Amino acid sequence: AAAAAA
Amino acid sequence: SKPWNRYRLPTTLLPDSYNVTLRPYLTPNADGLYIFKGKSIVRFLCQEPTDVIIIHSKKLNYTTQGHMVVLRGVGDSQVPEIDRTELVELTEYLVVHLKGSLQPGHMYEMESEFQGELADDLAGFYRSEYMEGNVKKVLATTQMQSTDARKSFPCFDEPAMKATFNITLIHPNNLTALSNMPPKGSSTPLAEDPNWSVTEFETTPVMSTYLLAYIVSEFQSVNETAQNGVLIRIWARPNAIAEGHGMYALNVTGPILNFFANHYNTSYPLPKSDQIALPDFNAGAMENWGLVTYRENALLFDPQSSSISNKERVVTVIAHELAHQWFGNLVTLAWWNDLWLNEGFASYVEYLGADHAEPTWNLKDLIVPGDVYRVMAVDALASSHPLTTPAEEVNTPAQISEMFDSISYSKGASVIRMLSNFLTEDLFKEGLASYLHAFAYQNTTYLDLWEHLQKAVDAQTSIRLPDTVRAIMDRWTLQMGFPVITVDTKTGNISQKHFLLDSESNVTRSSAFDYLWIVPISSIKNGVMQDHYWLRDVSQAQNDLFKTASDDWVLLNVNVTGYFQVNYDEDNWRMIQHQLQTNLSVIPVINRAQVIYDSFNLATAHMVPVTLALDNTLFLNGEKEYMPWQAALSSLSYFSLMFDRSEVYGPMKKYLRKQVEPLFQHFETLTKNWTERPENLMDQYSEINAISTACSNGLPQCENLAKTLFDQWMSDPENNPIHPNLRSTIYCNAIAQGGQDQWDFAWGQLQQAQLVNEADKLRSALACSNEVWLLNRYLGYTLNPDLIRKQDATSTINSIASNVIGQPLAWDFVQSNWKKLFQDYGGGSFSFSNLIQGVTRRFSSEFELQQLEQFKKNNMDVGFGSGTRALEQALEKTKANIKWVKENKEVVLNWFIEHSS
Ligand SMILES: *[C@@H]1O[C@H](CO)[C@@H](O[C@@H]2O[C@H](CO)[C@@H](O)[C@H](O)[C@H]2NC(C)=O)[C@H](O)[C@H]1NC(C)=O
Ligand SMILES: *[C@@H]1O[C@H](CO)[C@@H](O[C@@H]2O[C@H](CO)[C@@H](O)[C@H](O)[C@H]2NC(C)=O)[C@H](O)[C@H]1NC(C)=O
Ligand SMILES: *[C@@H]1O[C@H](CO)[C@@H](O[C@@H]2O[C@H](CO)[C@@H](O)[C@H](O)[C@H]2NC(C)=O)[C@H](O)[C@H]1NC(C)=O
Ligand SMILES: *[C@@H]1O[C@H](CO)[C@@H](O[C@@H]2O[C@H](CO)[C@@H](O)[C@H](O)[C@H]2NC(C)=O)[C@H](O)[C@H]1NC(C)=O
Ligand SMILES: *[C@@H]1O[C@H](CO)[C@@H](O[C@@H]2O[C@H](CO)[C@@H](O)[C@H](O)[C@H]2NC(C)=O)[C@H](O)[C@H]1NC(C)=O
Ligand SMILES: *[C@@H]1O[C@H](CO)[C@@H](O)[C@H](O)[C@H]1NC(C)=O
Ligand SMILES: *[C@@H]1O[C@H](CO)[C@@H](O)[C@H](O)[C@H]1NC(C)=O
Ligand SMILES: *[C@@H]1O[C@H](CO)[C@@H](O)[C@H](O)[C@H]1NC(C)=O
Ligand SMILES: *[C@@H]1O[C@H](CO)[C@@H](O)[C@H](O)[C@H]1NC(C)=O
Ligand SMILES: *[C@@H]1O[C@H](CO)[C@@H](O)[C@H](O)[C@H]1NC(C)=O
Ligand SMILES: [Zn+2]
Repeated sequence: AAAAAA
Repeated sequence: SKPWNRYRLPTTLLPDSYNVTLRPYLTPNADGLYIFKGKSIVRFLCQEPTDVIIIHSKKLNYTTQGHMVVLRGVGDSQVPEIDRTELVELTEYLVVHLKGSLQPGHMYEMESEFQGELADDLAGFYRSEYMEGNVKKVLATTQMQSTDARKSFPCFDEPAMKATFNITLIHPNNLTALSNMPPKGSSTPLAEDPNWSVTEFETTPVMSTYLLAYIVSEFQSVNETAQNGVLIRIWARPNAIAEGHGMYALNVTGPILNFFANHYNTSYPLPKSDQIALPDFNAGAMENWGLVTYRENALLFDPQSSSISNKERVVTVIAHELAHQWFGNLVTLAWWNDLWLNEGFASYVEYLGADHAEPTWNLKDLIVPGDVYRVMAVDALASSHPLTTPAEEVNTPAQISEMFDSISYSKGASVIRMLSNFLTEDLFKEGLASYLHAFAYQNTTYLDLWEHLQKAVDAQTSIRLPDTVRAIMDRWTLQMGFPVITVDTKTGNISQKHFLLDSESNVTRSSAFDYLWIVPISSIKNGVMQDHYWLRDVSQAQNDLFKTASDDWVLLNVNVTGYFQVNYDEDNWRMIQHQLQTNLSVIPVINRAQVIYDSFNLATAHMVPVTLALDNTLFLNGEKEYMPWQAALSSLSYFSLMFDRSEVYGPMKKYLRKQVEPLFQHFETLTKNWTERPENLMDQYSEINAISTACSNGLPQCENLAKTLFDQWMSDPENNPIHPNLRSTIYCNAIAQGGQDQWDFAWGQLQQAQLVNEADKLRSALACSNEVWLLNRYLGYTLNPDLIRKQDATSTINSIASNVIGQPLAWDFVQSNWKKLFQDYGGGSFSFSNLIQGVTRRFSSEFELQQLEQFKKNNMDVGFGSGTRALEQALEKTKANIKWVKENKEVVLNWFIEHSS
């Protein structure tokens, strides 16, 4: 799902 | 060449509007085949005379009376006779050959009746199976992105060919039907069989095919009506709704939509917003206009079992998808080669929208570790690619799919954020508003946004740029990669060069700019902001902003708003280090992270010694904040991977134990002996990493905490006393310390777990045992569908491999069981590439390289399938590791020895 994790 | 053998549609015919009626059959036929039926009418206008209609169609069978379509004139227009209709599979067309020409300015209606498989393929109109009690449920839903609208009904399936859509669903009467728009009114019985109902929806705005959606299910909703009458609903499985799991999504949606309406200077363009949680939706989320789909773990939240990072995922994913309801859906990029602008834009503003819903969390900072440094790892390779691709090179469905990658999303976000920052947000929002208003319900290229931003720049006198917005952005979009900016603080000389992690790499992609950028450079000197600077398209320049006295220090790229990394002469590094050791709060927290991120990358590229990067971790004993610790841990995991079986490990452990102890002690007091969590997100994250770092490096106080809590849980199984934030560490360490009592208890908890996220933590923690026998017994379970799901087998084997003790066991198991390849590469994928990568990740010696070669020597039948290239990659990675350890071992050992006391 589109967010972007770190 | 015939037009039906070209991948792009003719421009001779443009659609006006569509009626589409779809009817899913959720009971299979005799042979277990699930189908849907449909009927459609498209109204289109002729622009240029043509004797052929070409429209997209994929995996559809036509049952239309006569030819595959019926063709009529609108109003009093005459229509030519059809010669024949044919399907051209390669280019996914239905082709209607006519006996004469259509006439410019005339409108026509084309009617068809068709059917396709309601397959479980996540494509087009498809089915999704899930369990409710002993009962198996099946729902019908859609995924059109990118080129699958055509798999549900015949349409001019390109994003610029927008039209209005009148959707009708025919469905079992006890199920609910949803689409982009609200229902026109109550459903009515289907006359030919009243067990079915007919639900008609209001006409969509002018819109793209890839953004349509329609869903038939038993789902229920939680709702709210915003002040402006916009109805907001979160849809999920009945039992998920009854559990309260849709409440967080509902709480944040209202504020997020309000934020964007203001940010964009544009009203939300629809009468309602539905968001739906689908079990196992592998695409993650899809921004269908007014009906956004999500996988359940992304939309739903269980406060009792979910961690805070879980909450962060929900709010940011929502903000991302809602961002598109304007940028992407209202104003649509004309072609897939500009995907990076749509996804990059949403990938940036998701942090802004989410920050509005959770303003105490400092969420905007997360773009730096989450997108900037993440994508820099792949953009600092010779095999990267520019954000931009010529439109005429993007033609096939496969070429379109390759647009959706890390560069498009994460570099897109980084570059756009950089742009907003150098413009200032106020100015960027002005141009952004102008663009949306000028192009509403139409299509654009990236050049249109730049033009509107330039209009904003030209209408003011404050912000002055060294060139046009387009000329600056061309440097960041037409060539791949990014620069390292190197400063000599004794002279103030500053240089730029294309940064590659591999200092021996040959770049063969040529740049029209010779890999020179136009670079915005903020800086801080002794903790005071300096005037902003632009590096022009030159290799070298000089400015007194970057010249220091030997007691001063300077630091570039404040908050890493610029898409570049920074290096300094050694004396300035030492001054930065001194500052961080004596008063760190003078350097912004993001830059305290930058110093660590950048220096480890520079050491990889041989631009600083590895000991300078390690020196940059020394301040961490006084650091309480999340990001700089995260920087260290991300940069050192490779060190741990290479050295955790060597003499380097004891000293490294001792070093990390010494750095983290004060932080562990800090949180021990702050949390009132672990009884209450820190308030804000960043501090919760810092606590999580602190516990994790402590326990994994053998801090006695952490090990004792893990044992006490897990002992307490085993003596009262129904009341888990471990806060969701701390579960993964506490579970893992307690299992590591313990034996089969702990292991069997956790296995039992895994088998009764209801929630996927809890099950994941247990599966992962079970791999932490230090008993060889338990790990082998666990590996034995991984190939049993009764005990470990298919989709989880490789993850589990991988977790076992990441245990130093499990490494040989998993590697043996994989080699020996490899022939589970003639069983798992035919009915369902089973990610082999990730398994190879995972179990070979450690390999760093010639002997291990030999084993991997010796093993590969089994191409003789079997092969590798999905992971053929993954194996080649493992051989090349092992060689790179071999060489890195040889260059680095001696130096790294002595550093850790010297600094562990
Ligand atoms: C979908 O429904 C809309 C709205 O009811 C139809 O729009 C009408 O179209 C005719 C042209 O045939 C116009 O004269 C009317 O003014 C329209 N009504 C409105 C409210 O706009 C539209 O034609 C339908 N689409 C199709 C393919 O039939
Ligand atoms: C597309 O669907 C609409 C809605 O069903 C059709 O318009 C209706 O036509 C029926 C007659 O069949 C009339 O009762 C109404 O006048 C229409 N309803 C509305 C809301 O306009 C429309 O004719 C269909 N389009 C085509 C090209 O057949
Ligand atoms: C909707 O009606 C359908 C058809 O009666 C129901 O489906 C049946 O449900 C029971 C579960 O109690 C099963 O034993 C049958 O196998 C189901 N039939 C089919 C064809 O799937 C369904 O339970 C009803 N759902 C709702 C929400 O009312
Ligand atoms: C794609 O978008 C362009 C605008 O960027 C559309 O061209 C415009 O059409 C509108 C009608 O809505 C006219 O008012 C404008 O004068 C046109 N402006 C131009 C050409 O710059 C174009 O219609 C769209 N393409 C398709 C197939 O719809
Ligand atoms: C660098 O980032 C920090 C945040 O990490 C910025 O500090 C924020 O500033 C805004 C506006 O003053 C406040 O709303 C926040 O409360 C601040 N957060 C913190 C943690 O102090 C800072 O302004 C940025 N630096 C520059 C030069 O723009
Ligand atoms: C489409 O037709 C082909 C050939 O007649 C058949 O094999 C297939 O099952 C049909 N599919 C559907 C969904 O009707
Ligand atoms: C949703 O908001 C209510 C009211 O502020 C609050 O009580 C509740 O905790 C929120 N739910 C979640 C899961 O955050
Ligand atoms: C757009 O911005 C202008 C200028 O501040 C404001 O007057 C207007 O209300 C805004 N319109 C919307 C829809 O936000
Ligand atoms: C700095 O640049 C000046 C001007 O081009 C040049 O004379 C000098 O050699 C440079 N010095 C260093 C240390 O880079
Ligand atoms: C550290 O720097 C901050 C900002 O200048 C200041 O408030 C504080 O006095 C300093 N503290 C110490 C111990 O030097
Ligand atoms: Zn997106």
